[PDB]
Amino acid sequence: VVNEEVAPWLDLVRKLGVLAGVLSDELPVSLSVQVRGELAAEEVEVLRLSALRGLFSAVIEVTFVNAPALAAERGVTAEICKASESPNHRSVVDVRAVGADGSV
Amino acid sequence: SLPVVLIADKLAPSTVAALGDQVEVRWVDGPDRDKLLAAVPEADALLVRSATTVDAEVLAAAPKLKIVARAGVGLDNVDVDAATARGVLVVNAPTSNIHSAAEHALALLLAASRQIPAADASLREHTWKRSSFSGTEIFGKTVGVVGLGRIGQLVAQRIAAFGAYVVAYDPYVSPARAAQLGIELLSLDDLLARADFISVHLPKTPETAGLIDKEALAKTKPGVIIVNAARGGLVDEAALADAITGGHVRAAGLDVFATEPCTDSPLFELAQVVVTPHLGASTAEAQDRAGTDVAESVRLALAGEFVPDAVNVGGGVVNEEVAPWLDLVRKLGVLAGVLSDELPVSLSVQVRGELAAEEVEVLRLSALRGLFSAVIEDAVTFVNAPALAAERGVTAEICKASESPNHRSVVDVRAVGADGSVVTVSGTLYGPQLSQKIVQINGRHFDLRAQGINLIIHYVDRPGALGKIGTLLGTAGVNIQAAQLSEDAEGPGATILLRLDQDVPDDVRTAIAAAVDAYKLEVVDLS
Amino acid sequence: SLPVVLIADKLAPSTVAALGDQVEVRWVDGPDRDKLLAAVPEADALLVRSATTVDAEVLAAAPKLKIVARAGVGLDNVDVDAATARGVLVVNAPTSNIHSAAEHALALLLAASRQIPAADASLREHTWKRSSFSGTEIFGKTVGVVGLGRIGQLVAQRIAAFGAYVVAYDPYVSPARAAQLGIELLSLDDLLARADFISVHLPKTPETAGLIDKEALAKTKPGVIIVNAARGGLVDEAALADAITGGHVRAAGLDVFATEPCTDSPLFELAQVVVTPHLGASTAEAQDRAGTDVAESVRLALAGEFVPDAVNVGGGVVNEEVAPWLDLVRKLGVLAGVLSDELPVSLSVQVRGELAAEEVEVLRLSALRGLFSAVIEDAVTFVNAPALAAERGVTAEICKASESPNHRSVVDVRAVGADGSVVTVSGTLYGPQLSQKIVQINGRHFDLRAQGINLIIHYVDRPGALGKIGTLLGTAGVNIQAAQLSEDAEGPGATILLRLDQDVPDDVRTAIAAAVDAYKLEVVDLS
Repeated sequence: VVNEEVAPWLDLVRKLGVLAGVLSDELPVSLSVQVRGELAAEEVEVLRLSALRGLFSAVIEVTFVNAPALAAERGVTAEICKASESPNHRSVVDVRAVGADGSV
Repeated sequence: SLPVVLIADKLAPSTVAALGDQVEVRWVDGPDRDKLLAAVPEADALLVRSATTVDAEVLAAAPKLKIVARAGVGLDNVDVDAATARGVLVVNAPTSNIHSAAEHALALLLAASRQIPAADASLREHTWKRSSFSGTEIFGKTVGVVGLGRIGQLVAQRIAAFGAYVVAYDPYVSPARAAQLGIELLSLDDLLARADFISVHLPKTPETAGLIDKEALAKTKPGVIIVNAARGGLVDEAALADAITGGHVRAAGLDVFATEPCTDSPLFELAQVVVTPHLGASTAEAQDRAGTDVAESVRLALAGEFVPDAVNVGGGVVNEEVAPWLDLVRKLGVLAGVLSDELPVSLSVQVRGELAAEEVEVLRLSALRGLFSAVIEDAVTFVNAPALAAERGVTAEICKASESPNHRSVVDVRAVGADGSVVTVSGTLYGPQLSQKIVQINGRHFDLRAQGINLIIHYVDRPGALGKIGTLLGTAGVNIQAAQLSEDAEGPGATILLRLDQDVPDDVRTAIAAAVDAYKLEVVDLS
Repeated sequence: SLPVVLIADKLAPSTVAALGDQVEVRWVDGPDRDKLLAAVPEADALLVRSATTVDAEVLAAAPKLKIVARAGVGLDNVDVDAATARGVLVVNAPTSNIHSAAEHALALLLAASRQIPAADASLREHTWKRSSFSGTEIFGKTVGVVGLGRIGQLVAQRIAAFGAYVVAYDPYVSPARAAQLGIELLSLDDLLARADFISVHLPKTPETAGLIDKEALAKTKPGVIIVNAARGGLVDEAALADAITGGHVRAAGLDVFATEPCTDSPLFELAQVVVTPHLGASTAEAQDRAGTDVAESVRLALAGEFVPDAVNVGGGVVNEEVAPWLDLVRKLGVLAGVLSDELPVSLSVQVRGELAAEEVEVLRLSALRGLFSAVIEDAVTFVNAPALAAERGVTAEICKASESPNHRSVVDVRAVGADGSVVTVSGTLYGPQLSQKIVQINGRHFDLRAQGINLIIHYVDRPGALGKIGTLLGTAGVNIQAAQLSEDAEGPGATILLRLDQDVPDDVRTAIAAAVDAYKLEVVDLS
């Protein structure tokens, strides 16, 4: 069960992955999803899947158990972090894409 | 161990008797630097007039100083920033000169209408030139009061008993307050057109400086008598001389000069202009009151009580959590006032989220300080809310809510109009540096630095408007640092706010207004 | 010799501990007449709840009585006229039930939306009829508050946290006050059209009685739930039943009845109508507060201090010179309110001539009492000005002047609008009988009894207007006792005021308005 607090973020975090991908010059070698604030008390694994899926749609002609194997075979490692501490927003999700050349 | 109150200028023990028997009062020759610096280390309070300068050197040398009290209205001789910087409460006596100044304005108006000095001079030269003089009668005439603060109000009251009709210009008094005074509020242009006498009662702010220039003088009624016992320069000195010489304004009275000491004004060569060396408060009664006022402020302050006449913030007065919010909230007040069509009758300050757990009454005062900046002089930070409410007709309240919708803390300033309309502006602070951010205006959200010159436009012609505006601005050489724009949720309108690196010349503002068919165009400096 | 405080109803010593140790507190069985009458001769103060009747007999029997205090809101059991007649201060606890009443309105709204009683009954009959019920959700809905006094304000605050949008109807709250509350002020018609829920919070005055009749019920939204925990009859009981039965209003909640005790209402035969036997204040907390409130009022009163919660005037409270002016000035407030386009933001009371030498602050309260009569219940004479200002947004001031232009004394009431417009009405007293006279309205002078039914018309079509009006009135059978009329000094308008022997039917008012092309037509009873 995706928690009621988490469900509404799925689509947002997908769009963040879309954005991070299109805004990346090269295909990223890594994707990092950082959950901060109140949301960080929830189960948010599924937000990593959403990001990745946003990342890859913005690049490839993509489902939820599809994307981790697609990511692997495109050499994109993912990562998810959770921290209660958010400096401004009550809850915020950051999607970070790093390219082969070290660009962010 | 009795607290030490050091008096560094000429204030009599009797003048300062409001201090209890619970203090040790000492005197020093303040103007003598060596004496002062030797006496101040032991001082818990320092009272001063105008002759002693309370700079950083003095403050650094006074390790237990809790209050600097200036027995007067001006704060030129006190570095209020340094005092705040070291947690020292600064106080003045803000209403101590009001009757003496009002009376002096009237003195100058009568002295000019009836040529008292010249006449006195003729008799002083042992001749009788009665046939030469011709005065002007006040009864039945219209008197324009430019600025309706406390003093302008007293002048209107006194002049009204002469049978004069009183009109006033002051965008910073509510219409209901003016109506309670029985005074008709007018545009400046209309006051100029109507007034047989003009008395100026503005503070000096760049909003105010040289307000009555040649353009203005030319709109007045032929035969006007004009008095300025307010601030040097409110009436352009050279333009006055021109208008006096040309005959259009019959007479004037001045107590204050663009720069003083003033000994070389051309106005001094004109008989029809009565002049006095800044005497408006030169009265035993006003100097005594300045002292007894400030003696009471110092008592309250030493009694850990609340100090209405405070000018700044110093001491426990404010938490570390709250302190950084003061300046942001001041800027929200400025903004809510600029975005308003007319003076709101009140400000509602809503404090939401984490900040709501704090003691935040001072934030209500910040908002008001911001709203009224155009009639407040820079040094002052705090203003007396009850006095503001009674004098100008505007109030403020604070409301707290546990929840802030988005940011962990937000402050919303609601400026409410007499007709029940509302203008809302919000800010937060966040980050290691606690940068001040404007985050909402009237239901539109964004994130813009609360700083610099900001241009705000409400307008109706939408397509290509961004291009038109940015192109006009950039042709004028104006850099656009940041921007926020959105089409109204309901209606034909749209709005945009831009941070610029400089002000916008009037012609270009006119061009922009024309280009996008603006109904509101404002430029506000949030620094 | 310690002052005697007699408690004649069930108030605990602890409830009344706010009385000092400087009084002797005794108890009596108030409802027992013999006991009461035997105990009261020694009483300096008398506290009572609802069970003891404080009539003239009681008062005549209590020669040193200074205060009658009612621990509650109603004054039905006290003859306030007789008490005033004998110089006895009467006090109540005017805000003691506000939270319990607000909570009960909410209780009734929820109980009706979710059919709590019926549902509880089904389970009480040992059956499970879950499928039968269908409730109504408050979130996102519009809630109409009819009357925005203190309690209506609390209800709006509580209901707003349910995510409901709040609108209100109250001609007696300023637009700026409503905007500070974040509430949209509406015409009654517009509230009716928009509201999914209606909560009534009016006082009972003939301005108010049966406000929501069949005509009104028919304007509401299909599916409305309507609550009245205010006053019996505000919503027409039979019209409600009709609308409930017909289905148009889904549910209702009532705590009060056109007449109570009520045991036979048809509404009691309707499941979709939740009913409670006037329980709004039936709370230990509200009864305790009523007591501690009134215990403090009695302390202040015995301390020769000022009694905010006073309901009338008694004792030194007012000079013999001033006393007769109270009722005149109340009538000036009524008049200034009627002649105003909307609620003034303030009243300026000017006292001029001989009366100016008197202590006349109470006159400021009279004016306000008059202005607000439509939302004040008859027994009350004094109202709490600070509370009125905070609750409804209207203030009053007094100004004195030595000179009255014509009469030896005159009082002018200036009603000032938020836009700075002003309505002025003046009266005097003179003569062996001190007859009350209205002597000015808006710069027009005359001499008319301040009494009876007065019709006031501002109108634009002038020639033969006197004939048209007097002919319509006299065809309706209406006698015209006195009259004052004049053509405006500037403009096409004219005005007339007439004292009539009866009210004017609506159709004839419509006819008169039509006949002279009126822009304002009002009928006010000044008795």
